[PDB]
Parts: sequence; structure tokens; C-alpha cells
Amino acid sequence: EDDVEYNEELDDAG
Amino acid sequence: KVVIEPHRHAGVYIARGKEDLLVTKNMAPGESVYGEKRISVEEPPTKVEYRVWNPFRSKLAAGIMGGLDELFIAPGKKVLYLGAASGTSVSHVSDVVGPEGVVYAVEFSHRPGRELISMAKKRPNIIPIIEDARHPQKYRMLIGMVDCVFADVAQPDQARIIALNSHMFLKDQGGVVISIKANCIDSTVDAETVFAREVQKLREERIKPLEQLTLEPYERDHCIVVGRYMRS
Amino acid sequence: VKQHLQRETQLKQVQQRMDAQRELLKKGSKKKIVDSSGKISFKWKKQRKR
Amino acid sequence: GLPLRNYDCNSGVIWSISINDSQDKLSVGCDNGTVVLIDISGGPGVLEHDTILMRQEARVLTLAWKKDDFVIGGCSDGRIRIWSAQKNDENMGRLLHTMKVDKAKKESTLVWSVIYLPRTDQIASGDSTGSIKFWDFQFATLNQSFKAHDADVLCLTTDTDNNYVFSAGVDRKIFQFSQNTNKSQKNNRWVNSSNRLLHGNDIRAICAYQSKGADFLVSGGVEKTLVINSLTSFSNGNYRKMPTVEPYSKNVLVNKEQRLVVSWSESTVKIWTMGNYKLVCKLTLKDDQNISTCSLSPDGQVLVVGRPSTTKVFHLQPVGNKLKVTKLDNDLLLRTSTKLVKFIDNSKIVICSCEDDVFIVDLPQEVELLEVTS
Amino acid sequence: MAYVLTETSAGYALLKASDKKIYKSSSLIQDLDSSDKVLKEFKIAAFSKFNSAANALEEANSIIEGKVSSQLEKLLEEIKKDKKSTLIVSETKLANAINKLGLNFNVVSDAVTLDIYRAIKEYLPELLPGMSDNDLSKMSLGLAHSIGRHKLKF
Amino acid sequence: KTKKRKTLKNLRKDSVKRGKFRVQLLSTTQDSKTLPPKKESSIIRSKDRWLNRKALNKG
Amino acid sequence: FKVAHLQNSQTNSVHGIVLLQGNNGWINILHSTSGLWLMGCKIEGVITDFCIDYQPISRGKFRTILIAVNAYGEVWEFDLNKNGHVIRRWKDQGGVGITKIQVGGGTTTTCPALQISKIKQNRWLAVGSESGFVNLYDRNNTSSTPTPVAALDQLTTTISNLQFSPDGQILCMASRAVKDALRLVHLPSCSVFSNWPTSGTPLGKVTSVAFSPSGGLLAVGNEQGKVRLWKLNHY
Amino acid sequence: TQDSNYVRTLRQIELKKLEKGAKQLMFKSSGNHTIFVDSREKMNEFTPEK
Amino acid sequence: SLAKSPASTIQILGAEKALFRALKTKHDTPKYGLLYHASLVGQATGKNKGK
Amino acid sequence: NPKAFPLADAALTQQILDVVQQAANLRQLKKGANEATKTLNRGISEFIIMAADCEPIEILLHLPLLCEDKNVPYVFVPSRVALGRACGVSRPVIAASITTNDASAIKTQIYAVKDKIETLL
Ligand SMILES: [Mg+2]
Repeated sequence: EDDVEYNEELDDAG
Repeated sequence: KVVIEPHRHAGVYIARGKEDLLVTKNMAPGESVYGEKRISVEEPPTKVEYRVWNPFRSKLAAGIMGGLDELFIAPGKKVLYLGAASGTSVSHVSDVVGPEGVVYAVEFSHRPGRELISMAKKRPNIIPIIEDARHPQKYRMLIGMVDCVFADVAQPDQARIIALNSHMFLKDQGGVVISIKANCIDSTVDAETVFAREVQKLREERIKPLEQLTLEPYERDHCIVVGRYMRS
Repeated sequence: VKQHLQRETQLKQVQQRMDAQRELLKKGSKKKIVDSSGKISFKWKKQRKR
Repeated sequence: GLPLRNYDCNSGVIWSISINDSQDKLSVGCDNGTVVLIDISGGPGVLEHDTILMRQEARVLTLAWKKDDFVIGGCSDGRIRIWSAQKNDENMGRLLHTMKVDKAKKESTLVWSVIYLPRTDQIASGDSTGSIKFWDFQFATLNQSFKAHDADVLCLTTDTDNNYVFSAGVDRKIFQFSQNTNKSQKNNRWVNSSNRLLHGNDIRAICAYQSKGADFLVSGGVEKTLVINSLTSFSNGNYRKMPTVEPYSKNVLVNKEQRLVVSWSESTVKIWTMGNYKLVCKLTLKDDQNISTCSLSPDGQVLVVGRPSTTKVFHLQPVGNKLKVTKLDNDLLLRTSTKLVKFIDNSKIVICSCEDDVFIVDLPQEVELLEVTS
Repeated sequence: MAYVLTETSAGYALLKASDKKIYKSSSLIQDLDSSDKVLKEFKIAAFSKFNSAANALEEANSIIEGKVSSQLEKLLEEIKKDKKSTLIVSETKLANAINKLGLNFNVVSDAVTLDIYRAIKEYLPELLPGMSDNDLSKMSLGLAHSIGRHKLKF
Repeated sequence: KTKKRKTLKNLRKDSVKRGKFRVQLLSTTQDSKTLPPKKESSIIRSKDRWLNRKALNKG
Repeated sequence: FKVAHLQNSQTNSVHGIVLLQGNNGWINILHSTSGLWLMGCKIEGVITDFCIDYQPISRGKFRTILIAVNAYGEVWEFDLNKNGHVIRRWKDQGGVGITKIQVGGGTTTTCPALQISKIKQNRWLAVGSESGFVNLYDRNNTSSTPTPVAALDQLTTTISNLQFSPDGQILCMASRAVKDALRLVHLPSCSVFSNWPTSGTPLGKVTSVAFSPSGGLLAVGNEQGKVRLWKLNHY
Repeated sequence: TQDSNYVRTLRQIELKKLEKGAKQLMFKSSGNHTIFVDSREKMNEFTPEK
Repeated sequence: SLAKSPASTIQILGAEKALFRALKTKHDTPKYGLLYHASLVGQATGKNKGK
Repeated sequence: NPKAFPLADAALTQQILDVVQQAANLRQLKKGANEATKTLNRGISEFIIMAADCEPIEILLHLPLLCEDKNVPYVFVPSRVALGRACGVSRPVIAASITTNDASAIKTQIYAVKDKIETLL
């Protein structure tokens, strides 16, 4: 499912 | 001759030379409270006596060797010493504060206390309050504000003792210095874990930690935590 | 100072073995036990001293 | 629903907790063998260190009280210990007696549970060997031993008059021990009356309650479900198996428009779309606190995630049969506790804070609430 | 009217507080940070100075044991003229002890008052005119030894 | 792949070594108050290992 | 093991029980004839020895009390007629490394009875020890800590046999560690006899002692397999 | 016995000399000195000299 | 400090010079020290004084 | 006997007296208050055992002062007569000490008991 995945902290970092 | 020189924290000196020892200027010249060697050197010239501070005997002295960034004990300040077994360390704390400063030495056990009282006679700036530290409300009269609180009590509930004493007598932005023994609190787990819990406990008691320092090789499983008391 | 420690430790071992010899002199019943490593020790019988 | 007060025991990790009869002191068992008494008589939120009982080398796995005078603790060395906790007595904080259970040969032995029986003045203990032993408290000796279970006895409980002692453990069985008969009471002899198999897996927690209108023996364990029985009619009375998940607070929502199901569990949100069902997106949140509630706008573009600590709103954009996630910043929501959140329209929301301060946000307009009589 | 009983090596001090519920204000820290505010907030009502060390020692023990001394009673009796006054006491035991005396005082000893006592002891030598810090410190040394000799059963 | 996980680990670190001194970050006060402290893994694991030991043959 | 007499008070019938020593403080009691398991008694620590005392109640009635001692010296007393429930606990004053316990002056294994009326209570109790001390208690005169009447210490090795004369006037304490380790104590004087044993008396490694029910005969076994017999002229 | 007395007297002298000597000597500390900073950014930009 | 001393030292408290000379040279040690002036020791005679 | 502190429990006293007897057989035991004091001054005492019933108790109360000074464990056992028989002597013994020796056959038992006394302090 990693194609659709979203991680907040990774997005927060960049 | 030995070249006595300044050190970071005022009131502390290092007798640099062939023998390098931490020393403090003697409040009462001509005697040693626990048999420590005494060094006198002339400066423009007048001779001034200094006492040797043995790290293996005073955990605070082990703190200096470790190189604590900041000490709230300094000349011209009031200090509250909890767990003052005798004059082994209180006398040295009395030296750094100087005649202007005062030291409140708190102790519970009777037999070391009579030793403390005899030492307090030689040092006017030491107010010996042999009393149980768990109940600071008893000896509130004899203590005013204190700029710094030094605690050497080896108890499992010591953090409570510092909180109770700190709330009553410690200045805002005032000082707290704690000496921790891991084995007394929890011998099952390693020393580092025990130190982590104590730091967390102090934070809940409105004390921000600033520094932590293990005292090896002078002592095993011991560390000193230094924090600042923010009431706000 | 380090040399002093070595001298003290050497003296401790000498004093220990001499006491072990003195115990053999004193009254009692004893058996020598020799380990596979070759160390020789004595175990006394469980007899109360009068 | 928040921690009123965190208090550290000044000892090793906690294994067992128990309160005395007068309900003014807590006994806390530790991994390093210590038993700490904490005073709570001060008031709500007040916990003060009272005393440390005599120390020992075995882990304290369980604790029970006899009135307010003695603290009975099961240990990990296969021994039951009685400490004296009575004040004004020279024996305060000392270890009066040590009792030892039969120890398994090829395994360690642990005393998982101990309970005090006021009527017969006995201690009932369960150990890892599957035995239930009844001890005479005054003399600290064994009165009876029952080899009942085939595995560990993890919990014990008793009725109000101590006419029944119920045990349970890994073998999934609940054994009833009875002393109701008059001759049994005179001779003080317990009996392995009966047993029942009701659980699919281990039984970790058991409790008993009786009143003029109630009679419950509630048990639960690894099966993740409650099982209820009647203490008086345990052998023959009916039982109820409660549902595993009973959704009083919904963890899943459905959006009629765009055909979306959203489920949130343990700081992770999954979104599916149905025409056959595809997982369009998963949302992972850093915070440790579990998500309390999630509300989705009628359009489905705006997703609000609420926790007791903070509330975060994330905008969803459908791209390539997948949802793109962006975190819209709204500082007021971030500092706001969100017990319940609902949508007025595609833009406006209502939030009921943990303090019951209801207010409206546009993406605060507080609303008056009638005062409730105490 | 709010009164605060403050104990010192020099004497017993009663402080007359402007706010009857000064112990109910959440800004006590910012209110009592400086001497002028403490001097403004609190005014000396009565001060009994310990005539001798022996009297000081006996008086100190009475505070340790939580008992109201004769000197504290008399100095308390002077403000008895004021009807419906609140007494702020550092200790619960003394607060209970003072309560039993039946004086027309609503005695209060709460955690909030500790700010006031912390503040009162903050600027005590200024708050007591005619007394220097050194002489205040010196008697403490003299009293501190004397109390030690007693309980140590010397 | 793994580097992203390692990068995530790097962000989730509260201490770093500056030579002989280790600076450690302090958590926010609300984090401690809002939620109880984390369980110690070794302690809980010991309980579960025992209840699932081989001798029981739970199978 | 040891064999005693048990009265089933509900039926007033009397029969034999065999008592055994268990793994961890356990004492197992078996029916002498049928072999059935009747009851079990437990003590804390390592069980080291036990002995039986009878206490008559009335005409035709008597109860059996089981006395057990832990190596530390704690002494339990179980009541075998009421399902082996404890009735008393006390400590042997100054006891450590206890090895044996025995009663005398009444019925016992050495001086069994022939009918119900012959059952008599024991007035003496002796507790041995590894160090050789023998503490003697006057059972006739209760507390959690009783004081021993005397502390016999003539022997120096572990006490291995403690036997009373049928009348309870002589206590024969012997040790199986060293040769000639037998002594006879007179009661209630608690003074050891001096004329006998002598240097020349043959005893060897004394390992078994037995007093005849009558005639005052004393039989002493030794490691060599020789049972030497003496007669006490007084009886 | 006299030998044990003689050997011991030397040992006690050696111990007393050592403890006097060690008090003269100073011993470099070897221990961790943890610093505490409230912000993550302060942790990253920390430098001992500053 | 005297209380924390064992009985042997108190016996020979006042004769360190003879004692500590004797120990180093492998000779017999004194047996009276300062207690020789005690009344009880004076009453004794012969070898009993040492006992 | 409130001065006697800390006082071992029944379970611990049995274990201590077991080690004391094994030490005595190997002649690793110093018996009596005076000998126990001398070992402390020599720092060869592994730990100190004391009897609480000793009357007057003060005659052995000096040993705690030395032990705490020298960081040596100490513990009280209830009965002095039990201690004397445990040591292997015919008289009451109020204090006894286990001599330090790292080559002994009972090193493991002595250390195990030493840990318990340390915790009990
Ligand atoms: Mg022969």
C-alpha cells in the first residue's frame, strides 16, 4: 500500500 | 613555591605545582576540620592558608573535577546543605561562600550532629540545623531565603525532600544541586535508568535540570544533577 | 604510591598463608583436599570446640 | 479522562497495586522486591510517600491487605510473605513470617495471586504449578492444598461472606471452592466443588460483586471479551458472553458523496473507496495519543482528526484514483482538546472540548450551555 | 482583615494585610516580588522581641511542637479588638493550635499562603526597621546552637 | 527504502554526542501530564514469555 | 517414619497410622493397615525430625499430637484428630541446626501402651542439634517462647539418637560421628552419670539405641554390626 | 605467632603510607557530562565552545 | 575513640614504645601498659598480674 | 531492643547462620566482639554478624560506627545462643565476622548473603 501512504512527520521534515 | 591560582567558580583555587590539588581559602586558619593538609602562600606579601579538598571524601569536590559548567555556590551567597553528615564537606562549602555568605547545614542523626556542632563553633557563617529534612516546616524559623540548595541525602524519597525544601526557602530562579546514588533507589536496573527517573521527577516539581555529571572514578554509580528552580 | 600498593598486596598474601599454617598447628582434626589445579587446602571436621 | 496526577514510587517498576480496607493507603509492589506504602488520605490528586517495608530479593507479583495492619505479598521466589504495616508498633515495616509453596522441579515457581479471607482468617494463594493453597494466617501454615489447574493460577476472588473462592488461569477454567456447609464451617475445610470451561483463552482478571439486587462473577482475559456468571449459582446458573467490540464510540465513518469509508485506530487513518473496494489513502500521525474521533466534511475534502491533546485538520484532494493529503494549519484547533467534533457544512465545525466548552469554528464563537444542578 | 503570623529569631511578627483574601489571589508572585509592594501590602501590627536567649529557646520549641506560647498568646490578644479578622498561618498545626484558643480569628493555612510567607521572608530585614541582616543572622547562629544543645540531650 | 526508515530514526532521537558531552532534549511538560509513562519492555516481555513458555505446550 | 495410635473420635475406634517425612516440610500420614492417605501436615523450611505425643481426654478418649521441628528450631504442634490443624507454635531457645526431637515420660514408640487406659502424657521433651547441644524442656509446665530447663553439651558432634527410659528418668543421647559418643542423663536433675560410660566400655560408633519396655535393658548398636546389651540393676 | 605479628605490622604501615599518598594525588575525572536543552534546534546547533 | 578500641589495645595503651619496638624485632611484647597502676593489678602477684 | 537495627527476619537468619557454620569449619570466622573490631581496623572483614539479645546491648554498638565508616555490611540476628552454637563454640557469642578471602571454597555463598544484607540496609 506504500504507493498511497502518507507520513506526517516525514512530510513535516520534508 | 606552590603557585595558587584562580578557578572558574569563585572561592575555589588550584594549588598548581608539583602537587596539583583543589583547595579553598580557610575561614578558620590554623586547624584542619578533618585532618586535611593545609597550604599557605604569600601574596602582595601576606600569607593566607588554604585547605585541601579531597574529591574522594566530598561528592561536591568530585563534581568540580568532573567540570560542572555552573555552580550556584559562590562567595556572598546563602546555601542550604541537606544531609550534612559532618564538616567534611560543609566546612569547604563554608569557605567558598565567605564571611558574607552563610551555610544552613541540615542533619538528622544525633552522633554525626555533635560532630557538626563542634565544627560550627569554629565557623561563624555555619548555622547548624540538625533536624529531620523530611519536615522542613519544623526548622523554618532559622532559615531565610537560600540562593542554592545542595542535597547529599541518600534516601529513596529524596526528590520529595528537595521539593519541600525548595518550595519554602529557595529563591525564584534559585539554585538546586543534587547528589544521586543509584544503588539506594534501585539496584535492579543500571545507574543510567535511575538517573533518568530522578531528572523527570524534578521537572514535575517545577525544577528545570541544567546539567548531569557522573562522578567516576571518585565514586561508582553516582552522579550530580544541577537544575534551576523556576516557580513560574 | 603504586609501588606501595604492590608491597601491601604482597604482604597481605604472605600474612594470609602464615595464618593458614598457624591453623594447622592448633588442635583439631583435619583432612587435606587437593584440587585438580593442585591447590592444597584443609577442611576440618564438624566438632564443637570445648 | 486525563491523568490527574503522576506519582513515582521511588523504587523499581510496579507489578501489583492494592488498597487497604479503610481506603487511605496504597500498597505498591516493585520489581526489586520492595513494597511501598503511599498515602492518599490527603485528598483527590494527593499522593505522598508514607513508608518502605522490609526489603527482599524476590519480585513482588501480588499484594493483599488484612484490614489496615498487615500486607500480604506473593513473590517470584515461590514464597508468600507477611509484612506488618500497623503503626504505633515496634514491628512496623518488618517481615513477620515467610511461607513457601511447592516448587516445580524443572521450572521456576511464582505466586501470581494472593487474597485474604476475613471470615476464616486464611490466605488463599495461587502459584504457577496450578495449585490453590489455603494458609492459616496466625500461625503461617498450610491448612489445605488443591492441585486443581493444569497451568498457572493468575487470579483469585472471593464472595462477600467468603463462602466461595473462585480461581482462574491459563487453563481457561474457573474453579469454585466452597465452604458453605455448616460442618465445613465448623471444621474449616474448603472443597473443590466444581469447575467450568467458558473462555477460549487465558483468564487474567476476575472480580466478584454481591448486593441485595446483584450477583456477578465477571472474568476476562486474552480472548478480549467479558464473561459474567452468578456467584451463588455458578455451577448451574446461566452465563453471558459480552460482545468483543461494542461500538459506543464509532471508529469508522462513511461519506455518502464519493463513496468513502474512513477508519481510525491507534493514530492511523485508512480511507477506502467503493464503486470492488480500493484503499485510496492511509494517514499516519506522529503523536502517541490515540485518535479520539474523526469527522469528515460533507464534501469529503476536509478531514478533522481530534485527540484529547490536539486537533489536526487535513485537506484531501482526489488525484489519480488516490487522495493527496495536506495539513491545513489552524493554531486554535492545535491547542484545543476535541472530545466530539461535527460538521455544520463544508466549512464550519463544532467542537466539544474536554471541559465541555462548545464553540464554532469557520476554518471561537462560544455557545451558552445550561448549568446542571449538582 | 487579613493577618499573617510570621516567626523570626528576633521575635514574633504580625503583619496586617490589606486584602482580606490575599491568600486567594493567583498573582501573589507578581504582587509580592519587591520590597515596596510587600511593605505596601503588609504592615507591622505587633512585634514581640525575645528578651533573652533562654526565652527565645523556650519560645522556639513551642513553635516546633506546634504549641501556642504565652508570648504569642499575649501578642495575639492585642489584635483581638478587631472583629472578624482572618489569620494566615504558615503551619497547619499552629493553625489548629491557634484555632482552639477561640480567638475571633478565621485561621487559614493553605498552599497559596506559602507565596506570602516566601515573600515575607524574602525581604524580612527590610520589613523589620532597626534590624540589620547580619544581626538577624547572628542571633540565628546563637539560637541555632542553643536549640541543638537541648534536643541532643546535651 | 531502509534509508528512509533510518532517516525517520534520526529524527526520532532525543540525544546526540558532542564529543565527550551528550546533549539530550527534554520533552514537553504536557506530554508527561497528558498521558501516562511508557511501559518498560523487558518487564512486560518477561510476563508474556512465561505465560507462553514452551512447557505449557499451548500449541 | 514412625508409627503411632489415632482415635477416630466420631466412632471411638482406634487404629494405627504411619507417619512419613516429605520433601519440603511435608508430613504424610497413612493408615497402617489399609494404606490409605488420611491427612498431611506442612511446615516451613526443611523438616528435620518429628515425634508423637498422646494427651488423654477422658475415660477411653485420647488425642494424638504431632510435634515437628524445622532446622532453624521452630517447633510446630499439629492435632491429628481435627484434620491436622495447628494448635501451637514456639521456638527452641538458642536452637540452630536441629537434628532430632523426642518426648518421654509417657507413651511413645519406645514405651508403647497395651490398652487405652495406659495412655499417658509425656512430661519431657529433648531437642538435639548438630553442634551437640541438647535442650531439655519440661512439657508439664504455655508460651510462644519457653525456657529450657537445662542445656546439655557434653557431646561435641551431631546428636543422632535421643531416647528416654520407659519411666522417663534417663535420657540416652548418642552421636554417630565419633566413637564412644554415648551419654546417659539423669532426670529431673539433668546431671550426667560419671561412673558409666568409661574409657574401657565398648561402644564403637554408636548408631542405634533401644530401651526395653521392662527390665531396664539397654541395647546399643554400632557400625561394626555388634549389638551390645546392658542391664540397669535398679529396674 | 611472632612472625605473623611482624609481617602484619609492616602491612599496616604500608596501608597508612598509601592512604596518605593518595590524598596528595589528584585523579582526572572520566565521566559523562550530559547537557539538557529544551529545543531540538538548540540540540543540533549546540557546540561545546559556545 | 577509646570505646571503639578493642580490649587488647586498652590493655597495652600506655606502652606503645615497648610494644612497637618488640613487634618489629620479633621479641615478646609487653602485657601491662597503662593499667599497671590499677588497684586490682596491684593486688595480683607473679604471673597473675598479666592474667 | 529498638537500638538493634536492622534486624534480620527468620528466613534470612537461617541463611546467615548456615554461612557462619561453613565459614567456621574452614577457619574463616573470627568470634567475639573484640576480634570483630580488630578485623574492621584491618579491613579484612567481609561482613559482621551481631546478636540483639546481648545485654547490655551497648557493648557491641560500637561496631556499627566502624562498619558504616568502613562501608562494611552488618546485620543483627535475634539470639546470641544460636549464634554461639552456629559458630562452633560452647559459649554465647555476641558478634562474629567472616574473614575476607577470594580463594575460599564458599566465596559464592558469602557473596550471596552479602548482597541480601546490603539490600536489607
Ligand atoms: Mg579413639
